[PDB]
Amino acid sequence: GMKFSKFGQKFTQPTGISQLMDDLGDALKSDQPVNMLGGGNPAKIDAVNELFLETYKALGNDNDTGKANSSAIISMANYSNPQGDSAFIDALVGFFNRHYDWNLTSENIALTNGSQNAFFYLFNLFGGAFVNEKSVDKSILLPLTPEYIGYSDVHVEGQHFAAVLPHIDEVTHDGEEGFFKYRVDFEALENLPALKEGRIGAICCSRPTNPTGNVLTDEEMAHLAEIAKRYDIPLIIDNAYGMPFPNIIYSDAHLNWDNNTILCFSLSKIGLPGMRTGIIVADAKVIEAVSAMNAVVNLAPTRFGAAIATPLVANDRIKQLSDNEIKPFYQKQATLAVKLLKQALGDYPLMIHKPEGAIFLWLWFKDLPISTLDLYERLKAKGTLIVPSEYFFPGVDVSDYQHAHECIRMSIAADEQTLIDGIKVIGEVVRELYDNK
Amino acid sequence: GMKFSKFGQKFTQPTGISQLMDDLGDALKSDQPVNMLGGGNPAKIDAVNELFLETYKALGNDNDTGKANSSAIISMANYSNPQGDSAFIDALVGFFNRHYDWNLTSENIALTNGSQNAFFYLFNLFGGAFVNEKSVDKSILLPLTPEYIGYSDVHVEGQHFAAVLPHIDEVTHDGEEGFFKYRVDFEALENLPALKEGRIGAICCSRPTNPTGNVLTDEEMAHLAEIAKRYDIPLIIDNAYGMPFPNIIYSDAHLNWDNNTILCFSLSKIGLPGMRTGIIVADAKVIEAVSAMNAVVNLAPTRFGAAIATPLVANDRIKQLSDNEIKPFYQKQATLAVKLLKQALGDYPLMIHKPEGAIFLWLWFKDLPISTLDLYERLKAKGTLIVPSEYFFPGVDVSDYQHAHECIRMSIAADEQTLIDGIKVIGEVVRELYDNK
Ligand SMILES: Cc1ncc(COP(=O)(O)O)c(C=O)c1O
Ligand SMILES: Cc1ncc(COP(=O)(O)O)c(C=O)c1O
Repeated sequence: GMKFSKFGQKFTQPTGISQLMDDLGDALKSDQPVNMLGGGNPAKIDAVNELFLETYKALGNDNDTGKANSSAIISMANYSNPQGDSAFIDALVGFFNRHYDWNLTSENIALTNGSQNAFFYLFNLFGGAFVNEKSVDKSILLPLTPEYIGYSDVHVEGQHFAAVLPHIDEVTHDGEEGFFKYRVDFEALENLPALKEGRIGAICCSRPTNPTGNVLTDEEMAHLAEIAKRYDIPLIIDNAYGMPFPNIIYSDAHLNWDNNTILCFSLSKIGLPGMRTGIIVADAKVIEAVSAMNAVVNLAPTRFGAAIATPLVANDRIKQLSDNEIKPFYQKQATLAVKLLKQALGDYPLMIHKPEGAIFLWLWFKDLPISTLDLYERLKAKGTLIVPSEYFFPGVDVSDYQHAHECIRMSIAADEQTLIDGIKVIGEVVRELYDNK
Repeated sequence: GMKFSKFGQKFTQPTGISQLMDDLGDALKSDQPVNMLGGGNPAKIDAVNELFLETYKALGNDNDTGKANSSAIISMANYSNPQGDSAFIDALVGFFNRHYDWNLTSENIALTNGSQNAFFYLFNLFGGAFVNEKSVDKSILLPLTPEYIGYSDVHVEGQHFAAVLPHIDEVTHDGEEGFFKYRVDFEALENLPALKEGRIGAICCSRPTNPTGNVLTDEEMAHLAEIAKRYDIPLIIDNAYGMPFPNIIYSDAHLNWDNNTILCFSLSKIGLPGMRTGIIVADAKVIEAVSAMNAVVNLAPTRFGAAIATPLVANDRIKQLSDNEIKPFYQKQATLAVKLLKQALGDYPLMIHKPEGAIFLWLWFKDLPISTLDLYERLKAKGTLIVPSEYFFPGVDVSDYQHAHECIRMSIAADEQTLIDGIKVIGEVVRELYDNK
């Protein structure tokens, strides 16, 4: 009746991620109450919203006497340049140069409709079909998996990711056992054939990581920069939950840049996800590409998130908000979740990834009699929503890797009572599964 | 250095449109002042901004006592569904059903990051490579050109437009001659080999049209709807400037819809272009596609435009604003511009397209000794910026198309003094050209 192109058939195709996203969106839009521990929406932090309401009001009250011209109206009533809101870009240049001495200019920053829009651009700019120097497909290299589920399907044709599986070390957290950290396997990575065949167009990772809450160490990051410069490809770093804002990082870490680094940031995780504002810091050549892409796909990127954020970047309040209100909120939430998980399981073979950042806990059930896609169904049936591990391994076949079927992602951004009720159910279901064969 | 994919090379490649867009972006950002008649930004209408400012304040002042839980905060602090802001869609459902009785449900409406985002989806959804019935390219049929410059480059691979040239009839405007109206050449369109052979994926047009100000007639639209139904392809209609908002239409027309129609609206031309809100009314099948694409490309679309517009849709003030303030503002500006053009030229071979809508005047210099691309360069060097006609014929080889080198687009959204100064220079330069061989 209505014929779509090959392009349309790819976005119309059912997938494991597409079915899962339908289920998350169905509960959010439904009457049946649920224990929502499966989304990525930030927490409702009161001190944060009080600052945003003040900034909002101020933008509508700075007009000249008896005249329409408030900042709120100017931002609404006009298209930004395709590269993004000029004032916000200038504010960002000043901010980054004050705090890190990178010597940026406005040519080094672009805005997109959320970081997701930035990955849609960046992964189709450095992956997919390249001219053979007669056509050669190159991949985005994820040096460590599990990694962000949202990367998976952004390519315009086929799928173009290469991943290296991680080394697992059992570690300690707050004086107790039953924790672990994923580490980059440089033996596997440095010897990766795709890299020597010239089939890798970029390296990319999130810091801290969705879904694990893992923070790749400064030594791991410096090593990745060497590999990136060696193979003459950019190192893309997704700071959605990281420095300098919202700075939801609990372990020692430093933010760096050079002309070979592409740094992505967002306003979603400081509490402005409805605004859809991503920020890219890169070499002039990358910013030009993104700006041209915005011109064609979007005309101009959105600017209301840039309007609220601008004065908060100018006076460093965006940093104070992050360090004083956002970071502590999520740490107390993660500590409470760990406490409750250890009360439910703890005698059982549950491992919790060292919570070093972001808004999630990553739970690993060693030798569980069912897969975590199965646990996901059983928990959804009882009103508790979590995300199963098998969709966080883009670029690697996990049908033959059992660790990929033994974990779940749980949001610690949910309110206290949701965490209490959700973890109670997770405990009952899982204990009952371990107690029988 | 940095090496890009083929997809990327399409956006690095300087086209005629990217070089024109750079000159228009440079003129704005420059210290040198200019008579800016080349943009597409809507006018600053005081009555519109007063209503917007009131709405903005109201959304931030409906919090419960001593709390920051206002509508503005809720809208900022949460991702919408990938299909778009639920409340805004429900308001739109009610609104269209009140005014047109199309029996829509929420399944028929999706939101995008401006209508440009809608065209990037729709033209790639129904154009480019299709599975053959080993594969076959299909095009988006533009039943009459000139058409919107922004459609040109949205295809992911190559360019897939089949454009039909117009018939021209001399018409009158306000008791005066020196006007014309483009009309659909149904002989040429209905016999196009691509159409007969099944190589056209959809039909598309703007109503009113950028850059001409032309409104395709009710009879012309009915015919296109039959042709579309016959060939199992949808009719996409861009109402950026049309009914019911901003309703910048000065001639008799009807807004119609059915399941084979894809109606695109926008909040940009009512005065909120900075917010980036596109609206699509279509069959469920098309909306699901858009939703799935938003999920991958954007996570969710922007919502602050939705937040402002929701109450103005609920109480029909969006319609009253359009009819009482926006529509009359532009008619008086177009009238003023025509007056001024007839004082400058008028004795000369200037034809003006009958201004039936949108925010531009389309000027045709019969037998101009230079090309309008050349006129553009001369005016640019004397501080006045307009847009040359050769970029408004997507998919047409304009290298030996006389008519495509004889017109200019002029914005009548500019303030009065810009129109007086600009037209004065346009008059001097053009008269001087006609006066010598
Ligand atoms: C690691 C990570 N990066 C990027 C994003 C996308 O964020 P946005 O497009 O809202 O900026 C998400 C959000 O879920 C995420 O978890
Ligand atoms: C006819 C037409 N359609 C659509 C658009 C795009 O509007 P939006 O701001 O909604 O992306 C424009 C240009 O701004 C236009 O002139």
